Amino acid sequence: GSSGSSGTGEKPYKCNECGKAFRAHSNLTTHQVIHTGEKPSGPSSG
Ligand SMILES: [Zn+2]
Repeated sequence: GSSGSSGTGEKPYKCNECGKAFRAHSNLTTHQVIHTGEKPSGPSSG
């Protein structure tokens, strides 16, 4: 049998909208584009 695995946090960014995983932050934000909400700035206005 085998044993031994180190858990590192190299990919702290993980898009929880489509199912992806990046390394840097700039990459995530640039990908968040497609996942743009509807008028985020301000209240719900509903
Ligand atoms: Zn995504």
